[PDB]
Amino acid sequence: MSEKKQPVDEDNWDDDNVEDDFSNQLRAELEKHGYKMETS
Amino acid sequence: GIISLLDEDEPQLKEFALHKLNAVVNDFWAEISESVDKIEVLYEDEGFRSRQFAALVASKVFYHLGAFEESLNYALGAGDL
Amino acid sequence: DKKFHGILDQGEGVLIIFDEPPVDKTYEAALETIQNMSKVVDSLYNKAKKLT
Amino acid sequence: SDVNDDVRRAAVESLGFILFRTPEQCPSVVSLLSESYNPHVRYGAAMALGICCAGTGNKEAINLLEPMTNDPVNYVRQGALIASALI
Amino acid sequence: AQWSILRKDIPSFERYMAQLKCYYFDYKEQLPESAYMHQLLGLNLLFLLSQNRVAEFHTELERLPAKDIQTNVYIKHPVSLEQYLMEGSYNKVFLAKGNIPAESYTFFIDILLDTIRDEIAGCIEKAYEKILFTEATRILFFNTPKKMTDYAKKRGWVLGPNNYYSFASQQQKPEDTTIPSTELAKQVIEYARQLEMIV
Amino acid sequence: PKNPDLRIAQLRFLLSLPEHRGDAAVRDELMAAVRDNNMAPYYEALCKSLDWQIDVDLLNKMKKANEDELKRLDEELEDAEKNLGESEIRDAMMAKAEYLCRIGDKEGALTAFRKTYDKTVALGHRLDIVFYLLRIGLFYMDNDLITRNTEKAKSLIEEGGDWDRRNRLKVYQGLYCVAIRDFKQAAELFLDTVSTFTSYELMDYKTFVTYTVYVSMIALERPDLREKVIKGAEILEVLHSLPAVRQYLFSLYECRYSVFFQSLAVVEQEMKKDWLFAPHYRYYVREMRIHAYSQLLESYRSLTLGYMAEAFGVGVEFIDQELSRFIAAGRLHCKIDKVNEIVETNRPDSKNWQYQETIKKGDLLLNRVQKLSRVINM
Amino acid sequence: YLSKIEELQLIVNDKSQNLRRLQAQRNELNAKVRL
Amino acid sequence: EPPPPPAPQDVEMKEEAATGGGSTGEADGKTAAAAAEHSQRELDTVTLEDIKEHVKQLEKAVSGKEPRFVLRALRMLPSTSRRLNHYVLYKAVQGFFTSNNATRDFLLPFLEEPMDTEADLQFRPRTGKAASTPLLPEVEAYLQLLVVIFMMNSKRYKEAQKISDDLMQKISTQNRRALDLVAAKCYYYHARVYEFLDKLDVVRSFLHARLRTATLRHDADGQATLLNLLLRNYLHYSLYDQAEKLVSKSVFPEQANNNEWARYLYYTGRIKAIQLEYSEARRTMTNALRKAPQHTAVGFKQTVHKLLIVVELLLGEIPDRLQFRQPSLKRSLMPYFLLTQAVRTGNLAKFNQVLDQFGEKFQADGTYTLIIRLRHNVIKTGVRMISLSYSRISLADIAQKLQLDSPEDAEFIVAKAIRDGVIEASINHEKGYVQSKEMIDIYSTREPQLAFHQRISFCLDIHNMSVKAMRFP
Amino acid sequence: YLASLIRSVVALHNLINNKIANRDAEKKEG
Amino acid sequence: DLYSRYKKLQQELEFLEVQEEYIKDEQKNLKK
Repeated sequence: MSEKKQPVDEDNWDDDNVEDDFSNQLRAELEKHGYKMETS
Repeated sequence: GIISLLDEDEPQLKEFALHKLNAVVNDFWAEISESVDKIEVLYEDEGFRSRQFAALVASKVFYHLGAFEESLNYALGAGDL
Repeated sequence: DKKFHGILDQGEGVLIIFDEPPVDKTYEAALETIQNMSKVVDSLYNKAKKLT
Repeated sequence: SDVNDDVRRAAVESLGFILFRTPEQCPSVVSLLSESYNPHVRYGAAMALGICCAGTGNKEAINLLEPMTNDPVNYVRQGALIASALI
Repeated sequence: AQWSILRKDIPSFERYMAQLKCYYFDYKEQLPESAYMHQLLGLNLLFLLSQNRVAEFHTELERLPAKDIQTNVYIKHPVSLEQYLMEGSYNKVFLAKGNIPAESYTFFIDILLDTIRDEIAGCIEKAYEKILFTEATRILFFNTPKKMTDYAKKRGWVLGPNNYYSFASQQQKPEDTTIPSTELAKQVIEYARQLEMIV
Repeated sequence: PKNPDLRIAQLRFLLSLPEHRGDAAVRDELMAAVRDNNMAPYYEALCKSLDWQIDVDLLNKMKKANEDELKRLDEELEDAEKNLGESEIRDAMMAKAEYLCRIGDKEGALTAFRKTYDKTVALGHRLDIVFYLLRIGLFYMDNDLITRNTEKAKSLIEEGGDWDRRNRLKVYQGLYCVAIRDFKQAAELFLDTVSTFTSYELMDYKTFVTYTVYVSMIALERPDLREKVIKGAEILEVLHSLPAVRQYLFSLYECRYSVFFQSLAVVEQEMKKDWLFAPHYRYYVREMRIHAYSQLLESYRSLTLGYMAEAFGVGVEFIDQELSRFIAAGRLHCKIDKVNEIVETNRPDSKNWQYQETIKKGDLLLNRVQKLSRVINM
Repeated sequence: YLSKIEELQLIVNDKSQNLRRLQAQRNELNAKVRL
Repeated sequence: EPPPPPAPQDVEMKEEAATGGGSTGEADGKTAAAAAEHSQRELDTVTLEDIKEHVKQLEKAVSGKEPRFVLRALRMLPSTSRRLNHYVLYKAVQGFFTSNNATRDFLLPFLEEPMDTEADLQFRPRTGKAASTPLLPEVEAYLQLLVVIFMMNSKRYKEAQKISDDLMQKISTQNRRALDLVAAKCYYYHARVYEFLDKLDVVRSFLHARLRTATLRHDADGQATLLNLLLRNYLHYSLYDQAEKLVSKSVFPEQANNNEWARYLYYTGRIKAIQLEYSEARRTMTNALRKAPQHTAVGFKQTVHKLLIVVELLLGEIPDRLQFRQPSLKRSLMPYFLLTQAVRTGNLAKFNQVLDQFGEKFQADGTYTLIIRLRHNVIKTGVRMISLSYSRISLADIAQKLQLDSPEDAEFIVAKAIRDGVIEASINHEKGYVQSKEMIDIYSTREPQLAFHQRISFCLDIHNMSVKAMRFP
Repeated sequence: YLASLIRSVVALHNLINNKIANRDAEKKEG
Repeated sequence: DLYSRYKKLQQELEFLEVQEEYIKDEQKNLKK
């Protein structure tokens, strides 16, 4: 055999793909896009 | 596939092909299961010589599948071979 | 904000208020089974422990 | 299946009558018949090991005769001891 | 094989092709190289694609996988064409027909035209509301044969002038009134047999 | 300790969000570096912030103050080894040695943690230790030690009963919860706002009132929402000080459309500047607006995003991809539409949606015991 | 083989006898309950 | 060294003491086809042998067990247990006596020594143990040069244990099944000897011929161990042999070790990956995924999950996979975190940047049929997300918002979406309206009360599995 | 509904003591 | 052996299926 080389050397696993979009993008999302109503 | 080749009206292709059957029978147990009807027709063809051998390797492949009783009836109607 | 089950219908008139409050069948059963899975977890250490 | 217990008692008396030639079958399952509700099927269950095997001295059948003469009911203990006199 | 398609003998064609698959399935790979060695797999890929055998398409992509990517644009082009049948269909068929310099593949992409025309005969009427005559003129080519007439009447529907309604479908709102209420408690009968076999 | 150098870890959070500048680094980096024999607040931000030109007359007079402090440690524990008291060495040296953890690095693990942990039986000194793994979980912003002080703490959660400090265990376990996405336990563990008036580990108690209202505004269903943040008597003063905070609850409870986003703009302007919340200002505030569209979209059924977009400001396409990512986000079931434009809500989970989780568990966990059930023979 | 393997796959039926010992175990069950 | 002598002296005699001394009680336990209580214990300690010290990992003096135990392989009158006790006292040939190495040189007449000595009195686990345990714990030397045929010769005397197994002792041995356990393991060593440089041409017709002697008459675990071999060689070896299964599909009567049944359902579900039967594959590969929880901490559960979830990505939709994050997985980037990120986005440039950028690792995938409908899974994820979001959507929105260049291309994607039953859309083909809509009657009128024969058919199946489980004691 | 919920709980009845008493009687037989 | 071996175990097999069939009626009567 089972080893042959290797003995010498509701959680996040659920969310990480949408939480990637909660990891790089849209930090102040409706707080600049929420500011589109009055800044524009 | 090499069993579908047998649309030639000369039976010596079928003896060449049974010479292939006992040769490469050690890998090709599946194709005769789709070629049961060819073993039925070539078995029920009287003057065609390879009806007894069709009962032999039909007993081999139905032995392989689990039709040991049709292997048995072919073993009856398989002759001295 | 408040409520009396006066659900909005623009084209009825009665603005139909209706409900079926006693459905405690699935309520009490689901509340039991949630605890039941915790009881089976409470059995899992006995099961996986007694064998090997 | 019957409610009348004397025909049940004769019914477990039949086993030594039909199975004396190969008698070594009965006590392994008439031992299970010894756990009946009544001293009728306990009684003929205490009889069947004896009248099945009495020509022999089967130590296992004797070993089943001892709790049958360790019964609460008295005459089934008696029948266990008479069948023990047979064995 | 070229004579079997010259005479249109398809079982002896794919049977001799199965022989050639047994000649590359020949247990000695150490064979001299025939000039048709890859586009015979292009022939097998194409008619095997046209006869709608997709597990044969995957053991086609699996019996010799690694050489199918780079060499033989007659292998890369029917599988990217299979990506075109997957997405972007009815847009690249005749454009792909504009690129076969090895003229043996038009014969089987006419069979691919047959599996085009039955899907026109199932995918523009009786799944929509109405299409006008000019869309059946575009996708149903030659603009009025008795072929697009044969398809419009092949649906079991009579055409209007300058229109093809896709009506007269999905009637009565079917319900199956009490039949599952019968037969599912007929299932509960042998569920009571499952109370019976257990004591 | 606690609060000055804790506030210097708040100045490490001032190193955190303005990264493009090195002046607000060096100003109170220097001002924090010159006071109270603080070798570490210029040592780790010597490693992280701007370096030092020299430190001879700058800060090696403060390693000289560390030398005087250290040589009176070498007075103190030798004066305490003659004495036989309450382990005078580890007490009179636990004071200046927790102060050594204030001076330099984590050597207050060995000369704080086990130094009074191996001695005492009362939870005061060990609770000062727990508070110090908290504050070093504010210096380094730990994952380990702010769990390991709960680990040492639960050894004395088993016995106790106290008003202020054990509710402060509830507080800082609350900050551990809402340091990551764990929300209701921080609010409920803060909810006894009375007993935490003033101890020398607090910041402004009014800012504690702000923090419990920021974590308590959601995980509090509308009867409990008005029952706590509105019907609370003693809370009304400590939110009456800051009017925009008082306005924020009153703007959300009013259920308008634009003051959701004016008010939400105010809470955005707060929710950058909060340590162990600045990694978490996305899901908190879409949690705000998913609470807003949840409480607002249920009652109407003849709803239209024209009538929404009139009072939001502009929401013709500005909430289009927003609510499309919200319905498409897995929650907020309504029906966004083409210009037919009718929004259609869903069930209250009385009948249909309830009929799922029984087989969601009876497949999964019952299938785990299907496998352990198949561990009988082989 | 003729009967020299029929007797062997016939010996395999003692596994079916073990199920009968489970059965006489079931009749031993509840006999003392009814008693 | 002084620490190298005592340890194999201890654990080695603890192995054959219970192995021979307990297997004596197993075959003398005249009906033992399921007990085998030191056979499977012994194989559990042989999986421990490959981790630990072997028969003699050339343990720094002479490697002397091999010139010790297979000499006088004779189970006579029970003073031959004192011959093995002489083989305990002679373990100081390394320590006391003249050290004489006989590994790889005299091991072939040592393989002749179970035949050179007297009659094996019907305890073949010792002799086939002596046909496996010499050289298969020497696979770990990894030179595989002229000792391929040596280890193979030890498997030829294992084939002599097949001759003495199913060609001798014609009255109900029931060690035949334990020798199918050991024989199957050294068939995996036929893989670990043949398949390093060749293919198992002997065990093609001897795969089917060992299957032939292990078909019905005394078959136990040879069925799906030889079918694990049948299933596992014939994936790297060319296919259609899984269609050679399809005319003669025979699976276990009762499931084996849950590792074996787990990995077996992983193998045949991994065939249904390339067979593109997406319905059964998600539940048998889910079953196979959850059913093997024991693995080495550097992986093989990330191998089983990695090569598991590819067609699950190709279902058209997928959940966000598993639920137990692994960082060595994160170092190896095996199941493509970034590519499934490109799946749940409707992105194409970074998507084909993952495709083109990582093709050396797409070699380690070896399943390039992923991309040919996985770009299609990007566009169907887009139309499924937008169509699932909006009540009505039109080609003016989606047909050029997703840059499909034309109305009719989106009408072809919705043609395949209604063809897949995904959307209840409609298209007015007159002005260019996708006059899409959403169907009604989501209530529990009919559909869950129809589903409760699947829920409760499931429940009665677990009732009867609990009853049959109760039938064992 | 009563068959679905309740008979699923009937499975939940049989399974627990059936497994526990099963492997008690199984691996505690020797 | 050989001939006597399935001349014992066949009769044991028939007897075992017979009273093995009887057990279900035993346990059925116990419930009544």
